[PDB]
Amino acid sequence: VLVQDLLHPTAASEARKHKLKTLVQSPRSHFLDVKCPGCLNITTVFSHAQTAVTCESCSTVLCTPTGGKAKLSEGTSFRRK
Amino acid sequence: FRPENAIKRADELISVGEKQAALQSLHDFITARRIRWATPSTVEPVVFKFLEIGVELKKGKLLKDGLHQYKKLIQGSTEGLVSVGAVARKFIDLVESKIASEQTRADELQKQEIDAITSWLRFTWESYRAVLDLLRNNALLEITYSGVVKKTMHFCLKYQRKNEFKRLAEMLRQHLDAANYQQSDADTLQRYLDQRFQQVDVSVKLELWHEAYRSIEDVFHLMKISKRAPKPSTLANYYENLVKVFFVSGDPLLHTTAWKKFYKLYSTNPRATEEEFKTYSSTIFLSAISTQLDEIPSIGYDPHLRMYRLLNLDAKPTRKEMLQSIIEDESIYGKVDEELKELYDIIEVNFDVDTVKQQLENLLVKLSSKTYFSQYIAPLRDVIMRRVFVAASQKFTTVSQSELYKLATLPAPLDLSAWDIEKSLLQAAVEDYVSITIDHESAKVTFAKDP
Amino acid sequence: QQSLISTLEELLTVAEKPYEFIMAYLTLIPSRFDASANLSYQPIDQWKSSFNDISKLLSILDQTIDTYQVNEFADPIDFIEDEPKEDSDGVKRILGSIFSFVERLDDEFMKSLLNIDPHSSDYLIRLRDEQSIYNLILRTQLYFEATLKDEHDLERALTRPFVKRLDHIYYKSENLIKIMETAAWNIIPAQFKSKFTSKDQLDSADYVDNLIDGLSTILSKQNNIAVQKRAILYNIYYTALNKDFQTAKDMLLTSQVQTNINQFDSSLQILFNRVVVQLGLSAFKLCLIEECHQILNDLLSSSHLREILGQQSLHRISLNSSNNASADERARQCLPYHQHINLDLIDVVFLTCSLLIEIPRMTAFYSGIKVKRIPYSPKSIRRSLEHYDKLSFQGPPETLRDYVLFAAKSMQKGNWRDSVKYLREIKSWALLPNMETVLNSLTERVQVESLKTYFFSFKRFYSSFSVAKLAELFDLPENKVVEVLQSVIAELEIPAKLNDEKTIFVVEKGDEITKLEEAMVKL
RNA sequence: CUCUAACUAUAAAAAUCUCUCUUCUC
RNA sequence: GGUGAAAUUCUUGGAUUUAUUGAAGACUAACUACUGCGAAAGCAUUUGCCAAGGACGUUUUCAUUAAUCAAGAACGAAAGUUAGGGGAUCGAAGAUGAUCAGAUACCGUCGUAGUCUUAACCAUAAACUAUGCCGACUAGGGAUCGGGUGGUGUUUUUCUUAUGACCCACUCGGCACCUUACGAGAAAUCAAAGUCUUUGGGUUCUGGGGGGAGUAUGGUCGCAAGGCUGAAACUUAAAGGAAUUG
Ligand SMILES: [Mg+2]
Ligand SMILES: [Mg+2]
Ligand SMILES: [Mg+2]
Ligand SMILES: [Mg+2]
Ligand SMILES: [Mg+2]
Ligand SMILES: [Mg+2]
Ligand SMILES: [Mg+2]
Ligand SMILES: [Mg+2]
Ligand SMILES: [Mg+2]
Ligand SMILES: [Mg+2]
Ligand SMILES: [Mg+2]
Ligand SMILES: [Mg+2]
Ligand SMILES: [Mg+2]
Ligand SMILES: [Mg+2]
Ligand SMILES: [Mg+2]
Ligand SMILES: [Zn+2]
Repeated sequence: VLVQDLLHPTAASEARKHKLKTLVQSPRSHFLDVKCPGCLNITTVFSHAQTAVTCESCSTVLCTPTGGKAKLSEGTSFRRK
Repeated sequence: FRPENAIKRADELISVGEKQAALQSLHDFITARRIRWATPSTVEPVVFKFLEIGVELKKGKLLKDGLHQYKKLIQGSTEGLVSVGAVARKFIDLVESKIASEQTRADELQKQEIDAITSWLRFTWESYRAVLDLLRNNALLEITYSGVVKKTMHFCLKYQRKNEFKRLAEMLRQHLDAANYQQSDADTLQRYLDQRFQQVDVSVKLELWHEAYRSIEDVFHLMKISKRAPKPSTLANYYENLVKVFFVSGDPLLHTTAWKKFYKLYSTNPRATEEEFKTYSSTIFLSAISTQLDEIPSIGYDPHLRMYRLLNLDAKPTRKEMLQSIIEDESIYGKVDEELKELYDIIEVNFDVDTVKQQLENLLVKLSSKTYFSQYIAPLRDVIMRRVFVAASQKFTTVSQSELYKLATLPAPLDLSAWDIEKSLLQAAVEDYVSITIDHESAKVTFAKDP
Repeated sequence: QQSLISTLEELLTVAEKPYEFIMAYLTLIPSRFDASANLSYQPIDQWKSSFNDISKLLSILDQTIDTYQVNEFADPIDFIEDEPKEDSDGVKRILGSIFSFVERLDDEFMKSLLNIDPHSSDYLIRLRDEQSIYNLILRTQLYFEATLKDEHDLERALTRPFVKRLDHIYYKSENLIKIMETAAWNIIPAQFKSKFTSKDQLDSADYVDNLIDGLSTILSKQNNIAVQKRAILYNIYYTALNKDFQTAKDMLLTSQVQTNINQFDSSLQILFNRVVVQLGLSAFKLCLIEECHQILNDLLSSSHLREILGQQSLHRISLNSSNNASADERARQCLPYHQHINLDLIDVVFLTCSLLIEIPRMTAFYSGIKVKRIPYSPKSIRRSLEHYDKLSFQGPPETLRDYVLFAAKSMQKGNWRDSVKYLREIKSWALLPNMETVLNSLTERVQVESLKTYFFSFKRFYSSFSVAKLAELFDLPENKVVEVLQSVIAELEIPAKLNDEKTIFVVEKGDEITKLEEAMVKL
């Protein structure tokens, strides 16, 4: 300490800190393209989804409410994007 | 707690219906911390009940876990280690009795088929493997490994599986590596050696040729690395098995040397009969004659040099040197029957084909008068045939085929076809002793090597 | 869950109306499945009870056909609806249920059979229950073909039972498939609505192939392409099993389904693997050596034949990788024991192919001729021969590979009797549907390849050797010998005086040293 | 470079107090 | 019984104990901690219902809606006052038997109102962390509570995944803690009681030596107890704070 570069924190240190405390207030969340085990369609979901997201194709609720991220349904496949 | 109350509660759990509760309860008794403080030898029969319901159940890895914890509770002195070794030998005996029970169920099932045992065999074999892996790096266990080895060896005898031997051998190899990894018992090495002898004895007890030879090569490595010379009592049949291997495995000189060693081991045992000595000497002598000549330095590296690492020798002699060494010996040479010696003197020195074949007609049926000619015919027959080839090459070059066809035609117990004659000559030429020109316009053969 | 299941059974007993029965089952059967959804395999008696009350559901609907969902005047139900509230139509949002029950049963059954010992009697009784599963598949197909009327909706809701009719039929012979169909149609005394009218005649032989080809034809019309590739692979499966190999090769060339298969899930690749090895085996049945050589040069080029084909237990797969996530993945794609094709047969077929293609050519390579032999076939028999040449043991055979290598070494030496004796000793040939003719063709081809390798081996120490005597001692027609010799002389142009009026060679000219001397004299 | 076991068992009553307070500078 | 010792008091109508039961109201032991909730008072058997709240998560929504706040309001320990209900325990008053010079006090026994409730007054407490609230910054260390993060983590076990419980590295918020001064203080001490003579973040409310005295008087709320508001005449050189040595 006593000499840093607040412009250029270590990226490991940068993600180490909490959001809202970084250099730029960035979100930790992300968006996942999830496919149901039944239908091959792609449905986008917010990572910390609040409501019980349902695929409009079929009543195959993919993610259940939780304090943190919604829990998936054991059969779907998610892609980070 | 108390072993008797533990047996009572396991019995109660037998009664109500849940045997896994009996298994868990017996695990609780054996694996408790107080077994570390209390004397493990006094509390033996809880482990026995653990064994009984484990045989009733299908949980062999939990058996391993309970046994390993019961070792871990007593790791200072020998009393508790002998106690756990006894309970382990009892476990091996009881699961072998279970294997016999599965065998009789299989026999009844076969009779019903006329009128999955593999599951229980896999379970019991994995129990054997868990027992073996558990008992590594521990020193004072001595009779324990002997009992486990004997009953596991019975297990390998009863059923035929070749992959089980591979698994067992590689796991013993890793165990010896671990034993080297954690080096006051000088009987451990001999214990592994005796396990190997039992492996060989059973592997040759039933329809195997490579399993026993692999165990035998490991036995040779164990002798040479270690100090003590194995038991002559078991080494006799061990070299009998080793001879059983050398029938088509390759070099016949190793067969001759090993059969000489069997003769040497049979020279002092209480069961000694002199006509058996005559027959054994005759067998050795005919096998030695059957050995194929090797007088030419090969091209590059013949990969038949790794075999002589089985009979303590490295230098490469020829067949003539080996038979001269046999002549130099006493035990063999004073007991060979005289007719075989006569036929030998006919074969090598002054091998004139006409007189050799005539004396073969004289002495081959008499050579079959005693039950010894059936041992080695094919390589000896090929030797006499190659001898006909080489003598014909020496004698004359310009000649037609049919003269060779009838001058190479052999008596009843060593005879072959005409195409067999030609093919043998061809492959003796492939060895590149003397090249030949074989024309068929008038069916002529001419031996042409420019001197 | 168990108390809720018992409560729903109690309410079913208390219930009286068929619609109430169906709603209670719709609330109960998935509750039971969820109570048995975490397990690998379900209790046999409980799973059979679920099967039985699912069949009860289907039978009660058969008693209440098209009435519990009132007619097209109002396709959604009309009378009491406020209580369950889940009534929007009667087309697919409620009808799309029973096949889901059937397929959940089928998935649990497949996981169970992969998790059961194939050699046990419980596996066989589970196969006897699989018979009933297929009968339920047929009953559900009948009911669903009865329900939906519009051809688009009928196709979308009835191509899946066509896939099911494929999935549990394609492997067995036509006779047992006919027996299965007849038994299923007997188990249903009354219901009859089908696109294909099977009940009318069960006395012909070109009927199972016709039915499966009709299934594929009807399946090819819907939008889903992966299902269409699945159907064409099943057509290849059936044809290479029963019909012939020429038709399978022709429709393979017609469909060209090769480039869209790996981008998709692993089941498509698994079925491709099985059908390709099956067609290679069938081509070997019809005596197509080089053809199945070209065929099996895809799966056996790589070292692994366990994952790619999918034929395996779980202990033998739990040691290659040591993580839990793939222990449920490296084993989920496992294949039923009532579907397996012997790995021993595949291996011995490929090894025989290598023996028949390589050993004469490798002899010609060693003799000194280098004009044609460019390639190096991956994982051939030459590498096994070299590895055997690298070791200290040269004794009796141990496995199928050892027997094949010893047949190859007898092939190289100059005889053919030891190779055919080992092939007859090779006991991986007990599963050939055609025994006598393929064995005779293999014997004749062993003879001819031995004669060719003898032509290659000895032309230097010989100046003249017989040809008809070789034919008599090698059991080959003399004209066939001379035709093979002309083929060899075309392939290599060996310097040798060959004649038929003489049957005697004049060979002593020179293999390659004279040609190099000639080229050096040239310039 | 391996750890978390001991322990005791007392009380009654006793209030009050007259002065006299005085420097640090070498 | 009861005590330091004793007496009062109950007891052959058999007290004390020994068992079963049953009644009443009481409280919720041990779990119980430098741990949790709430604005503070305060809150501890179980279960259901009723509504509520903090913190955390949020690529959700509005866009200054914010802070403290005279005036006004709601809660507000215990005791107290009405009235009705209950009435065990324990105990102001009283009755007692001791101690002592006296003891109508402390110890000892009985015993009224209260102690518990149901609606209404009372609004005071050392209602204390004797530290007003909202902000930003500043030093090292650990655990702990609530949430959420990532583990090729461990046992779990239901074969295996799923949970749960743990281990690690976190992070946000909460009660706190330890070490230190390089800051303060007069010090005791404080991680705020620092960022204050190098004196300015926004804000309410209090004090000007001690007594007289929270007393006099007038209001004001209360039935009453009393609470809030609130002096002066006059009297003194101290009272007081922290530490040092005896
Ligand atoms: Mg006085
Ligand atoms: Mg009494
Ligand atoms: Mg409690
Ligand atoms: Mg708590
Ligand atoms: Mg106010
Ligand atoms: Mg009160
Ligand atoms: Mg008194
Ligand atoms: Mg009093
Ligand atoms: Mg009192
Ligand atoms: Mg009292
Ligand atoms: Mg006050
Ligand atoms: Mg004042
Ligand atoms: Mg005052
Ligand atoms: Mg007043
Ligand atoms: Mg003071
Ligand atoms: Zn879906």
